[PDB]
Amino acid sequence: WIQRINAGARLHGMNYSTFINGLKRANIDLNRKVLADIAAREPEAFKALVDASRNARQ
Amino acid sequence: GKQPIAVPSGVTVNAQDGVFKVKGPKGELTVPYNTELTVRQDGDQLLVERPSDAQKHRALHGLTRTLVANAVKGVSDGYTINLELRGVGFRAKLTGKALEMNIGYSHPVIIEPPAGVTFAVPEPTRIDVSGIDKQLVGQVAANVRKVRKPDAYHGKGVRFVGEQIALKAGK
Amino acid sequence: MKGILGTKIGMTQIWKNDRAIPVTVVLAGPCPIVQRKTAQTDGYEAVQIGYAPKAERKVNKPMQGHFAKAGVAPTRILREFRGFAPDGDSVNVDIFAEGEKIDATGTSKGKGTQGVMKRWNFAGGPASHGSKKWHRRPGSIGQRKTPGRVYKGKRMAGHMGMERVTVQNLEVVEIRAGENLILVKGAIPGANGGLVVLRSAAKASA
Amino acid sequence: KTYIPKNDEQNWVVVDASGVPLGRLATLIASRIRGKHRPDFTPNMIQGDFVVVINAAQVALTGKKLDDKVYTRYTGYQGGLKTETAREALSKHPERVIEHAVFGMLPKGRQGRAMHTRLKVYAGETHPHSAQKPQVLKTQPL
Amino acid sequence: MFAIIQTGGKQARVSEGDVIRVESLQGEAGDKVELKALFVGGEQTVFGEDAGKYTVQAEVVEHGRGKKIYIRKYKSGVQYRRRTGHRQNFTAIKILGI
RNA sequence: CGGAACGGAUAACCGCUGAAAGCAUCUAAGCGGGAAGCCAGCCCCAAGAUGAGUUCUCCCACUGAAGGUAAGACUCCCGGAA
RNA sequence: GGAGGUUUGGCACCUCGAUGUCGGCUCGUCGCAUCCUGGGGCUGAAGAAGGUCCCAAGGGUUGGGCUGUUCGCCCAUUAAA
RNA sequence: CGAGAGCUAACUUCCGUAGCCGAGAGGGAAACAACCCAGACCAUCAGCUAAGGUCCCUAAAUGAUCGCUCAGUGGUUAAGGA
Ligand SMILES: [Mg+2]
Ligand SMILES: [Mg+2]
Ligand SMILES: [Mg+2]
Ligand SMILES: [Mg+2]
Ligand SMILES: [Mg+2]
Ligand SMILES: [Mg+2]
Ligand SMILES: [Mg+2]
Ligand SMILES: [Mg+2]
Ligand SMILES: [Mg+2]
Ligand SMILES: [Mg+2]
Ligand SMILES: [Mg+2]
Ligand SMILES: [Mg+2]
Ligand SMILES: [Mg+2]
Ligand SMILES: [Mg+2]
Ligand SMILES: [Mg+2]
Ligand SMILES: [Mg+2]
Ligand SMILES: [Mg+2]
Ligand SMILES: [Mg+2]
Ligand SMILES: [Mg+2]
Ligand SMILES: [Mg+2]
Ligand SMILES: [Mg+2]
Ligand SMILES: [Mg+2]
Ligand SMILES: [Mg+2]
Ligand SMILES: [Mg+2]
Ligand SMILES: [Mg+2]
Ligand SMILES: [Mg+2]
Ligand SMILES: [Mg+2]
Ligand SMILES: [Mg+2]
Ligand SMILES: [Mg+2]
Ligand SMILES: [Mg+2]
Ligand SMILES: [Mg+2]
Ligand SMILES: [Mg+2]
Repeated sequence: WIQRINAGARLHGMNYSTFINGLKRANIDLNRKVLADIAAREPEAFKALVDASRNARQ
Repeated sequence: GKQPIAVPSGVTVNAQDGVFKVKGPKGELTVPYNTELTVRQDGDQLLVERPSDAQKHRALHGLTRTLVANAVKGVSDGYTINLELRGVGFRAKLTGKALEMNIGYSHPVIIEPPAGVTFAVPEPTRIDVSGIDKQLVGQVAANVRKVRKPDAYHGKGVRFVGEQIALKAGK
Repeated sequence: MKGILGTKIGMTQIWKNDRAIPVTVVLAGPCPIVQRKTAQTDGYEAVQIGYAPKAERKVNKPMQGHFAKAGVAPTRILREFRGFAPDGDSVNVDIFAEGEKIDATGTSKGKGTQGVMKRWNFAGGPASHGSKKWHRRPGSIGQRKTPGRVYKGKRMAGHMGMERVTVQNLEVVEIRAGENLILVKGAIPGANGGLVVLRSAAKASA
Repeated sequence: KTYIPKNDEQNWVVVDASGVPLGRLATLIASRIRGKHRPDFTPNMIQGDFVVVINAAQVALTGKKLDDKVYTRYTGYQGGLKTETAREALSKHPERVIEHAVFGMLPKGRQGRAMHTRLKVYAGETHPHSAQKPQVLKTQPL
Repeated sequence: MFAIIQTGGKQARVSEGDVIRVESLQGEAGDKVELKALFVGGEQTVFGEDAGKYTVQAEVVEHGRGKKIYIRKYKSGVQYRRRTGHRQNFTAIKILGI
């Protein structure tokens, strides 16, 4: 799961550590990594979460 | 440290990323230099300034300055080293451009100049080397001298033209 | 570089001046120039030429066509000489002059499966002072436990024979021109009548 | 439960090597081969891109390494010892140097052998694989 | 598309008939209305405390015992072998929420 | 008949240009010289170098994975310094 | 002050439901703290023959009398034993 | 850790003491009873952490900032020298 998540993370120019820190920095994201994987199989929603996360480490 | 310079009248100095071109009476005497230093010149006179006083930084300044000094003064006036052979026999001669030593060995010992270096044998026991790249004239004179470096007892061999030498004793 | 093929015929006695010498007679018969291999069309420079004609009835069709590109009669052996670029066909006379050194390459005589005393000049072991490896046997074969190995490369009973062997600096004693014979000082390897090749010295020593 | 896909992809890329450190470039190629850049869809299958290095002979070794680095490789024979080719004279056949790096980091298993296939070193500025139409990819990572 | 996050229930944009761990509401009565943290309804993705706005109902379908498993354990040279039975209870449900 | 020569990069070593210290110093940038040793060079193996390479030539496109077949091998016979 | 583990040991760890032991013979291969050979420095090195240290493991390193011997002594040679 | 015996040797021998191993699984230390983390009731394709880690193998910052060492030191000692 983790190995698949950082792939899309870096695909957008973030990475696993920064991306889950940004999905944690917003309190409201509490989904399991497996569901982040299924999102990594649906690029549009994954990018929506990437922009959400990255708007939380600013 | 050393810095003051004297560029003459019949030469010209380019500059490019530290590595300048030079011409004059004998051109194409380019030399490498480091980018970290300031290859520069006012006009009537040159300089190499050191940007920072670091130890390894400081060494390059004096290295590069003597190098530009020799490289430009050699195209401006030239270099010429003289030597003498000493010992019984020890002939030398010029075949075309090549120098035939005939010096204390079963065979004649020849040397073919690298380009830019000119041998001359003004006297049968007097070698002379003329050129610009002082580094190459030095390696050429050394290649001749090594053929019979002086012995510790009697001083047979190649010698710089004014040279003295120590003599061990023996029987 | 330059070379030709032929067949070892036999050995003999010979007198150059008064010094008796053993020569070996190769027959280096004419060789067709079959294939002119150039690096621009083959990656490397060489020439392939033939020896000992084969009755056309015995050729495959592909080989009749191989030769048929070159206008050449089928020959049971073809070979390639690196760096060699002759013209016409390779007669032996033109390639050699009397006294010049030539390497002589032929296939060693197959002695089959040979012991170690025969193959590698092994020692043997006493033939009476106790044993029952009376001769022949290689003795020990390794250390003990440390490297449990027996070395890769180790010398052992085996096929002593049939190797290609080159023999260096043989001397052309004589050249019979219209017979396509060529004398060579001393021995060359092979059973008689095997193929062999004569070439310029691999190392032209001074 | 977890999504897996078919190996339907086959992708070609031209990594450059000129001026790059060895090793730095080598890990990038090992990552692209082993598949980490795409959602590493399985351990089980090799979904990595095909990687066509060019100008490998302009590779940089950033230390004193061009000398004094060594290349031991054992021929089974005793005295076939550390048959040390070591240096820039291994840049007599430059391409294998780079291979040896990425294969140093590609897996040692059946699959790990089999992926080395897709490594296509080319010490010159030119490569044959125009029919594959490889896609450019930059030596800087981020 | 989307799945239960096992820890109890709670999931995303599905529509199906999936098993999960037991519910302590028996029958098909539950009509469970679970909260969901993500949704792709209309291909319009929504997540976060936006997904505390939306909620999805799903009837309970059936209580059940899963496929059997043994629990076997071993340790060398100590005699000691162990063996035990196990099946995990669950409550399969079918989905039809917003 | 052979070990070898020529080549290249090298060990101890010997130097060229040369600073950091307006000297000196083979080195700190740089460069040249130097062994029976390292690489190449000699002879032999080798594309199961599954990374399976090249070249020349031949048979062609048959009938319903199979079958008669081409080019072409083999079986068997007679032998061989194999 | 270190190094190496080749000596006599210490210790008692695997092996007493078996790890054959000293010398020779036969095959070898490796280290280098280098006997010869190659390249050097210094020498109280004139030359020659040396001394001693450095780099160097490609190859090479003899045959006999005494004793089971290893070893050692001796014969007679060696580039060297 | 503290002593004796030993050579301030020993994966040596004998006591005191704490912990582990014996009787101990799981992560780390490439590998490894003893070390460092942590005591396995069962099931899960859930989450935070310990030691230990985040270039590729190999999970996770080719992280950030001031330096330090150009020795592959890192990745095997000392008296002594520079
Ligand atoms: Mg005998
Ligand atoms: Mg035995
Ligand atoms: Mg061992
Ligand atoms: Mg073994
Ligand atoms: Mg036990
Ligand atoms: Mg030579
Ligand atoms: Mg040097
Ligand atoms: Mg040289
Ligand atoms: Mg020799
Ligand atoms: Mg068929
Ligand atoms: Mg037993
Ligand atoms: Mg037994
Ligand atoms: Mg030594
Ligand atoms: Mg000597
Ligand atoms: Mg003398
Ligand atoms: Mg030896
Ligand atoms: Mg004591
Ligand atoms: Mg004990
Ligand atoms: Mg005890
Ligand atoms: Mg017990
Ligand atoms: Mg316990
Ligand atoms: Mg444990
Ligand atoms: Mg360890
Ligand atoms: Mg482990
Ligand atoms: Mg144990
Ligand atoms: Mg245990
Ligand atoms: Mg232990
Ligand atoms: Mg700890
Ligand atoms: Mg965690
Ligand atoms: Mg921590
Ligand atoms: Mg990783
Ligand atoms: Mg100290």
